[PDB]
Amino acid sequence: GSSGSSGEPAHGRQHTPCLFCDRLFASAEETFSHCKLEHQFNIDSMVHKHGLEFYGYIKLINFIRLKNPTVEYMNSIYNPVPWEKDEYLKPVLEDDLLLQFDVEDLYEPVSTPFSSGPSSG
Ligand SMILES: [Zn+2]
Repeated sequence: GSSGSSGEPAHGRQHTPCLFCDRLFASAEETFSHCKLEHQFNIDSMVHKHGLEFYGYIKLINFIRLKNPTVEYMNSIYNPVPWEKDEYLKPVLEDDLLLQFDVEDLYEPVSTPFSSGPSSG
């Protein structure tokens, strides 16, 4: 047995679990995309749908972490939302990447005339 390699070192890394499942992902983007492929669920749609504000978005995340509902439900929701609680604001998990994700980026100023003219065809 010439080959002799034994090591149990640790590398400081960050990982964020999934909302629906318990899958870890190096970064947030990874998860979101994963859900859009498997759970066929988009997080961006929510922010725009329930106009989740800076804090709102946070509640939406933790909400799934605590409640742990199903995609089907995610689509079938109404006001008051099941995440309209402060308690949710708190990070259900530790060093939650998703929570860090800049939701603002999602907000796009519809000022530029970019392809301005719906139903042009
Ligand atoms: Zn998942």
